[PDB]
Amino acid sequence: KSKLPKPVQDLIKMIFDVESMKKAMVEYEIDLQKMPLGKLSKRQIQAAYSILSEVQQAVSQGSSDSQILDLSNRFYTLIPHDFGMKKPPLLNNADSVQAKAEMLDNLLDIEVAYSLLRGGSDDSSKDPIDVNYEKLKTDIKVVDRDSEEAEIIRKYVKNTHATTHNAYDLEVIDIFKIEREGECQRYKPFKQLHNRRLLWHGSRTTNFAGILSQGLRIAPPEAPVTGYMFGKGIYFADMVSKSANYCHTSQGDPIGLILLGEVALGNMYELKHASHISKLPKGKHSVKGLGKTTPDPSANISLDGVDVPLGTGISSGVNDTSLLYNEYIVYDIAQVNLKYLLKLKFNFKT
Ligand SMILES: Nc1ncnc2c1ncn2[C@@H]1O[C@H](C(=O)N2CCN(CC(=O)Nc3cccc4c3CNC4=O)CC2)[C@@H](O)[C@H]1O
Repeated sequence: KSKLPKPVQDLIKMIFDVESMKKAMVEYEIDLQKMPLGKLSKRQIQAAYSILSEVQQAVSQGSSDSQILDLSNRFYTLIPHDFGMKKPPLLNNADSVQAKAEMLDNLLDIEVAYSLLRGGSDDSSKDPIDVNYEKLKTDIKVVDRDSEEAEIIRKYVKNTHATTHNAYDLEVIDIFKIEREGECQRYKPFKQLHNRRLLWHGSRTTNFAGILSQGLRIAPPEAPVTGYMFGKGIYFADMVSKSANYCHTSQGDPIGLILLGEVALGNMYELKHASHISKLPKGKHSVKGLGKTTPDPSANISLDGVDVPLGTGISSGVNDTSLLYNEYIVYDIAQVNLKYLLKLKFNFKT
């Protein structure tokens, strides 16, 4: 029987929950009778993505109604959808392409999770949970509840939970010290480069199988740039509440997963308003979206030479900005080193 601790075993159960993969698809209005979990492949999802780029150029080239109608059919043939009595929305507007590209992004993540869970060498001797743990190529360890690094993490959660995000209440169940294979050796050329910060990253439970097995990825240059507030890069926050909104949780499923990563920011490009470009000026290594509220810099500590902005939310003094809270963006995967993984309970205030 399994040699992993119960929180780690329950974590594997979350990451590889077939019902949560199915639940996510039904939300995206995919017909499960026509498109089951087993029948979806990376070949057809990547083929549906190529059709979206054909839709993109058709709009730009002002193609006929027939060309637009063909592509909509081509797409809905590869990715069947259940709208019931409702007519399928035509792929013509830039927001339609944006919506379907965001759906295909999350659906490719579900495929990677299912391909891993089903695939691999079938051995009688080893435990299923122990085999699935191996597939992630990540070292997962339970952080002691009354340790100093646990208290730093709990203070970071308590202090950086904003007042505007008064919809829920965050509670830490377990803290996991994660170590992705080769991520450290890859991070090494940035490992001493100034302004390294411990930042938050919230995502859907379904994405976590791919995040641990591949690491936070930068969007394909094929995808539309419109949806990216600060271009195609890896986004983070210094406020837990901002990142926790990306966990995609409800009263039904109040358990979510969030990350803490060592982000080598370097010389940041401070921006007040959105720029969909992913190209930085000379000497700039990251982007700092200036928010109206920042954690008190006087309370900034240094856990293992990395800045932990665990201060209470105070006014930044930034005049005329679109952002309420700061967001940090890196345009190189090698600038990230995932250090922790948190299991949070959202206590939805009603
Ligand atoms: N290797 C990977 N396998 C599976 N999913 C992966 C992955 N790398 C990233 N993802 C996940 O895909 C998604 C993604 O890239 N996206 C969608 C979101 N979009 C904007 C964005 O990052 N916004 C944004 C802004 C501020 C904070 C935070 C976020 C997201 N999380 C936060 O804490 C950027 C492109 C995202 O939800 C991420 O968690």
